[PDB]
Amino acid sequence: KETAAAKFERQHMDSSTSSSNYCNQMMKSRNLTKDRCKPVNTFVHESLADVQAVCSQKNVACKNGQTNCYQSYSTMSITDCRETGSSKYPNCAYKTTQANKHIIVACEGNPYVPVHFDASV
Repeated sequence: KETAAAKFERQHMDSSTSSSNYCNQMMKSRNLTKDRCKPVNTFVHESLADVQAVCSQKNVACKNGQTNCYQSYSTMSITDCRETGSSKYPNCAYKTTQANKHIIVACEGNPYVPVHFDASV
């Protein structure tokens, strides 16, 4: 039934790609529209190793006040998925926006790996 690290990979990792229909396909294929249309989500187009490496990079405060968040030293290729107004469950519609920004992830466990995508700056 998935571990926290595995869930992060399913919800936020897409190393395969470096379209306008991307989010519609991805949000559905990654099961992010089963219980409802997940409002917003971010996919990272970098290797798993490079993202896991962020856990040893810049320590920053998490949006929730916890101290286990880390910001990438280099910018990363990411895709932001935001639900449109016309989007009505179960036909979830999203706007695909590409960008190159630094990512902030929360890390936990042994091995210390990403378990939550906190923000992109």
